[PDB]
Amino acid sequence: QVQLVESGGGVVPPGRSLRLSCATSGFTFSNYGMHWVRQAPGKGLEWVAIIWYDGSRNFYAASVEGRFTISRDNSKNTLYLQMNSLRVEDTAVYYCARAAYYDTSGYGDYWGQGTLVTVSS
Amino acid sequence: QVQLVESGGGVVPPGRSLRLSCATSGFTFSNYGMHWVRQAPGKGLEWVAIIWYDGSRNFYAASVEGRFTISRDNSKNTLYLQMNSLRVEDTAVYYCARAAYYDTSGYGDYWGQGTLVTVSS
Amino acid sequence: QVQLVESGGGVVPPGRSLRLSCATSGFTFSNYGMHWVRQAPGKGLEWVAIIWYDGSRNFYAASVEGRFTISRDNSKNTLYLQMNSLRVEDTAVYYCARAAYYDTSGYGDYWGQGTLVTVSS
Amino acid sequence: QVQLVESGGGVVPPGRSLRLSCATSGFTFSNYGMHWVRQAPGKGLEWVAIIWYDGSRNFYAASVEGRFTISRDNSKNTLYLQMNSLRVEDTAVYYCARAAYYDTSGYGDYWGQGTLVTVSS
Amino acid sequence: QVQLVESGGGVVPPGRSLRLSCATSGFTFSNYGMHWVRQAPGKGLEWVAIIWYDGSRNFYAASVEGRFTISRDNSKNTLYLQMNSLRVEDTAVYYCARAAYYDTSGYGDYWGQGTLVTVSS
Amino acid sequence: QVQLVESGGGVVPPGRSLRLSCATSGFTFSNYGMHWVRQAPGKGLEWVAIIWYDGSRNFYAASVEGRFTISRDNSKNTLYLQMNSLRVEDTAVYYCARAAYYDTSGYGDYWGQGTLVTVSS
Amino acid sequence: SVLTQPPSVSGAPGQTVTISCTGGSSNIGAGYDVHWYQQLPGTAPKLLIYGNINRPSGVPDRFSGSKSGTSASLAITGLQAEDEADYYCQSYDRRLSGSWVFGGGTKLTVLG
Amino acid sequence: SVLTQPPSVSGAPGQTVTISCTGGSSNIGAGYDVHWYQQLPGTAPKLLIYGNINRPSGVPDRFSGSKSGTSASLAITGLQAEDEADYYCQSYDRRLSGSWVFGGGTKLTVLG
Amino acid sequence: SVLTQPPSVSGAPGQTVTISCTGGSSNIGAGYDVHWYQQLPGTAPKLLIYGNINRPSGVPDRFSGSKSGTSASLAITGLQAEDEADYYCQSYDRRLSGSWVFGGGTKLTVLG
Amino acid sequence: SVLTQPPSVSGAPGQTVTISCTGGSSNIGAGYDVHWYQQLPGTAPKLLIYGNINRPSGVPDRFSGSKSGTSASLAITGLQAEDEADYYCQSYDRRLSGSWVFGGGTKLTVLG
Amino acid sequence: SVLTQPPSVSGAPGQTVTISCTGGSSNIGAGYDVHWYQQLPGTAPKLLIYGNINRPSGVPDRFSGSKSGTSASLAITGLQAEDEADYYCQSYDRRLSGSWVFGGGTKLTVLG
Amino acid sequence: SVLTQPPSVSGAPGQTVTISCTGGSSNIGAGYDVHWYQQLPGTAPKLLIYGNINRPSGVPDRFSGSKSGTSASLAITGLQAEDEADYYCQSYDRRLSGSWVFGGGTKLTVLG
Amino acid sequence: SVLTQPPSVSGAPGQTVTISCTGGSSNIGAGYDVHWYQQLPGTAPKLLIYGNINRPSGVPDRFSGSKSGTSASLAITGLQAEDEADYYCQSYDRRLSGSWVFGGGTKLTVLG
Amino acid sequence: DPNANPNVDPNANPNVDPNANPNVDPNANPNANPN
Repeated sequence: QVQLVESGGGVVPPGRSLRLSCATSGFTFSNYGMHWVRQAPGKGLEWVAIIWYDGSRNFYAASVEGRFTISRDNSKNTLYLQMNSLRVEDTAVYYCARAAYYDTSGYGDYWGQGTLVTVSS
Repeated sequence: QVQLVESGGGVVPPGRSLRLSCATSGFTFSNYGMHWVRQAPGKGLEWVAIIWYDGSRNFYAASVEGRFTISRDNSKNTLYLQMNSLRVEDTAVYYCARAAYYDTSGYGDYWGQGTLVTVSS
Repeated sequence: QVQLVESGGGVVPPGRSLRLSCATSGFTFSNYGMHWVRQAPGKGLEWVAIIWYDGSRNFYAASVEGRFTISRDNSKNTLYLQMNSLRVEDTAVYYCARAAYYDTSGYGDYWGQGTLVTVSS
Repeated sequence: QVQLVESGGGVVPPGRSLRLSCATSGFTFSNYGMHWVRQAPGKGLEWVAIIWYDGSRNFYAASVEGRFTISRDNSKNTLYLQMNSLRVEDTAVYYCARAAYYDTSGYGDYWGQGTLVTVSS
Repeated sequence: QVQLVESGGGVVPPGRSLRLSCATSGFTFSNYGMHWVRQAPGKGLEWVAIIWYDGSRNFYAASVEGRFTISRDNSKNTLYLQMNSLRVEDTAVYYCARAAYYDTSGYGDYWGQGTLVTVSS
Repeated sequence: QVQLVESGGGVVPPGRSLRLSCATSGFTFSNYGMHWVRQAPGKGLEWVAIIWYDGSRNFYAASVEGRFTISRDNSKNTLYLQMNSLRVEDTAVYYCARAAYYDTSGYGDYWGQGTLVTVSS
Repeated sequence: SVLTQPPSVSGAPGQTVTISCTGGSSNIGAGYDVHWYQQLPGTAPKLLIYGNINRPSGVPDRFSGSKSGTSASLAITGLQAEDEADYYCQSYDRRLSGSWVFGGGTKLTVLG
Repeated sequence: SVLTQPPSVSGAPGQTVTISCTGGSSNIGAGYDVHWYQQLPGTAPKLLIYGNINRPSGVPDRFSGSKSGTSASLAITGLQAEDEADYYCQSYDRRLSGSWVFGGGTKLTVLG
Repeated sequence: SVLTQPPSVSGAPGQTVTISCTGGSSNIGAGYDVHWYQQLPGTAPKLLIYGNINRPSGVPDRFSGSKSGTSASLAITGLQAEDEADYYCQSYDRRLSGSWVFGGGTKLTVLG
Repeated sequence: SVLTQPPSVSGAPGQTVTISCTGGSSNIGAGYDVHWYQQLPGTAPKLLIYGNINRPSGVPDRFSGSKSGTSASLAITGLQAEDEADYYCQSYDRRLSGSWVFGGGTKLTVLG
Repeated sequence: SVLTQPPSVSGAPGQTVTISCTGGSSNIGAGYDVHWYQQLPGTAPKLLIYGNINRPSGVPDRFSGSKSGTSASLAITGLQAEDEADYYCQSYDRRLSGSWVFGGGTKLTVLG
Repeated sequence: SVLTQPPSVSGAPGQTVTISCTGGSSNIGAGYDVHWYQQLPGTAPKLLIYGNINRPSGVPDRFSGSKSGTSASLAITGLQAEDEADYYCQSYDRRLSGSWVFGGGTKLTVLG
Repeated sequence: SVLTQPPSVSGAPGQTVTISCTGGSSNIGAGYDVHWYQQLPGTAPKLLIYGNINRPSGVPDRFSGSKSGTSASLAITGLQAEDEADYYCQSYDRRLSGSWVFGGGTKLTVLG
Repeated sequence: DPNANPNVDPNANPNVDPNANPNVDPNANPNANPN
């Protein structure tokens, strides 16, 4: 059974860093790419970042590029997201999802539980 | 934030070479193509060259083809322009721009500060 | 400056093969398609063959189809014309030209120097 | 010289399938569409099918549509005609012809030798 | 042989939508346009809509324009009809027909089995 | 139902430009041509312009030719009327109408709400 | 205004009145059709008659019209309270470069 | 139903009957083609005559058709028991926005 | 939110409702697939439909979807009380630098 | 055989002969091109004339063709003993869904 | 400069001015997008409008753009003292081997 | 040589001569471009005019070109001694499978 | 089973039979190879055809295969008594995460 | 002509045209695409 468990949330003052992680079990971690998706309270879903199966390629949304950093460690089956210079607009619930590709577009085929990151002063 | 800083200008006699550079920060350099654009004093803008994100394809303007060379170093986030056999009409301010593509044509969302190249005797 | 220089001409008895080449400099060879044009002595011009910039498409004249072969090698900036089973009517001066396209018809902006191939016994 | 050689004929009982082929040489196969034309013994010529150069468009006669299928493989210069549910009036000699177009109508410039397909019990 | 099979009928209360499909077999679907023709019980025939072979062009009757939608899927050989905001006057038997054109007017060479749509309260 | 809504009017000083629009819904916009008409306060109607469905043919009244420009965008179902160098005589309520042709002359089956344009100083 | 119409017509409720439309040899008498529009005081014109005899679904059976020679007319029977409006006759003039030409417009008055 | 047909015609077996389809100057009087469809009581319509004279393979030689001026006619000779069906004449009308227009429809009853 | 959705859709139990997701010529009109997700009130999103017609093992036969032109639709037939959730459409937009683009999200309320 | 040809013609050596190919207003009368083929008794057809006047390299000057109205004709001068063959005319018919339509074929015999 | 722009446009603060960028059948009339740039007297160009209608985050609502046929226009409503700059239009020309083609450039002077 | 040119033309220095290149409805009458070339007696051909009106950098103002219908013309004003050369026109023919088709070639002789 | 095979195919000894394998645009229509296996009732599968045309050493010349478009076929000529076996077609599906995808399996029975 | 029918015209052949050129176009741009 595919299990994605997240951690590393909490309350952070604006302007400093926070690191999230998504521990994985139930599948071959090194064969799949991963996504990060966030949802602001009361809003819809927003795509954040993707990383390739070998970590060779990274893509980011226009609103977080240069501040966020996605990385993986295939020897520990863990996915990371380093968030620097956090702003109030970044307060949301972050989900790690497992990448899948069908014909001409990709989807998320198993999702994690989600973690809440709060930025306030 | 996207930051493009250029250097390598100066004064050079006609007939010999010069090399420019455009150091980048705040975005994934290996994901984007880049442009060079120049502006003669008191004149309009003129497109010069483009390079693909992987460096496979290069395109040059008709007036600079065979003399100018564009290249990039993805491990240093630097864009180069090797200018050979310089002439008097090559006196202009050179900019590096980040490539973007909308529907059927391209544009440049982020520009550099510009560096002045003067060819004189 | 654009320079097209050919070679490989000479005198050949009818019924056998001969190879031509057109070495290039002063422009990006892999961004352009190339033509071959010949001129029988004291006569007009005649279109022979064309090759795409990547070499995917080749078109030949009716009189030379099935016998001539056009190919390019993007690593040495050279263009080839393999002539097989030459006839007496194949004696002419062969030019290599660079392809250009304006609105609905193409033309050749830069021509070579010309090489002479004589078929006689 | 254009060579069109057909093969795959013989005698077959009605109600079952047979596959014809037309091997080509002497011209660039992938630049031309092809035709199939059949002639019943003692009768006139009848058009059967045409396939585009890339295989994107296929057209069949009303008397054979749904039963015949034309196909090509550009990597071996071979043209195929898969005949299914063969009937008695399908007995004829089949030719493969090279497509041509003049102003507003098409013709065939080069033809094959032809093979006999006999359907009887 | 040409077979047109229809499915998706039933009883539906007025004010809402129902979808119809006409699966095709025995010919090249992408080569022909199609029609929809309906017949209310005890009445004559009424033309509903036409769709081009590539789907670029769509037409509807005055009494159904703005409520019905015609579409096709060339990779599954199936024709669709999306009827929104069904009324009592829409109760009829719906036919899918293959388009044909003779000189100046069109006709339908082959017709489907038909399906019954009942709209009542 | 045919829904034609207009906007973009107001009060404008003479000698400059103003732009109007007519949004459409409830019918296929690309299959029909459209009209612009204007009615001065206390006067009758006066035809202004007609545009073909594909936009190839544009016709204007003699009093507005050279100053009025009509355009449509079939991907947005919106019709445009560009008015330049407006005069005091151009103050009228502008309507958009859908073109229809019966035998030898045209008429408008459905009309828009209309908007008022004021040109005064 | 190549098409000429009376400036104002009136009649008692329930009677029959006619709105004429006079043209020339280039617009009505040249073989072209005549269409009629009814404009309420507070809305855009609404189609009344097309093809010189045909009416849409919305138009009631009371309205009718006909054409002959260079003259066309609209006939109204059984005048009602809501029939008060401006009626325009439309055709195409051969001598201009416009698809439509409109008349002066006739105001119908119901003496209720 | 811009194309006018008689609602019902009949005849004895083996005799000759004619079916008329009257149109207007915009559909049949404009030179557009006329086609005929046959609908058995329990099945979908089938093509009978296209191009005003031409018949498909399955159609026997009993049926024939022709047109002249504004009217088109379908001729049946040698009436049989199985000819009982509904016959529709189909054309195109210039004045509408429809690819096809159908007639009212005629029912053939054989007095057997 | 390049893909726009109705903000809310409601229906009575046992009937059929439709959720639409219409885009432009760069995401859905360009030939890219549309996928659907379901988010129950207190948990993470779950995949509902992928490839515009396919559903995972856990998703019942009640849900179905299809796309045509520049619009994609999700059809839910026979509502239950446990169908109250937010539904999001996901595709790829050619004009951005992201792998996924989501819709606004439609909340379905079943009128129990 | 939508194109009509006489079944057989004959002529003495050294004389000129004419082979006709009559079509209709849909294939030849519509302005489409006419091409001619020659088939010797034991071989495949060979192109004789294309574009209604043009001939390939191998074809001698004796063969010539033209067209006018709905008819196209092939003229042979200096008839020889090697001209015994079947001659087919080919065009395109607007009313069908095929690229080529052929004639019936004319057998030419030279009276040796 | 395959695209033509007026050399200068001026206006007092508070009203609207238009900068035109006419093209041809190869760049703007061929369906390629038109983008706009602004260059303050002592700085590098800054993107103003892309996709002929869209603007980035930093650009206010005063600037808007549109194109029709082979021409494009830039509308600046409510002139301020800070709008004095050069405005360039950019497209792609099919007849050249360059990614971008720029216009002549229009200098905007605010009549303070 | 599909395109027809006069084999030779002549003129005295200082005056104007014209070189015509007559084509057909498939090459020049089909709307394809006409390009001109110059070949000095001992060198390779050099591009002179492209796009029927445009000239490269090295070509002086004396050479100009135009086209109309199925014909094209090369006008040389102010004859000089160095104009002794062959002039070829080039276009595309729809009926062939070649990228370019050339004209016969005209020898321009100055009467020094 | 993303590849569709007929559940059973039969034929008399000495005749020719064909087993088909129809896929989609992701497995066979995408350009991937199709291989065939033969399983006797009591033994493990044996490779029959690989590369769509090639066969191992032990396989006789009777078996042959080909592919075109979205479908592939296995042709057996000269049926014998021992050819009663299950035949499977294998390819690669782009839409899954597996090396191989198999067909349903066709059981061949010769009428002995 | 101001009085032509300003609408798309039905009653036109909705099927593919088989009378088209089935060969490749040699009059196409042979150079790399910078756009």
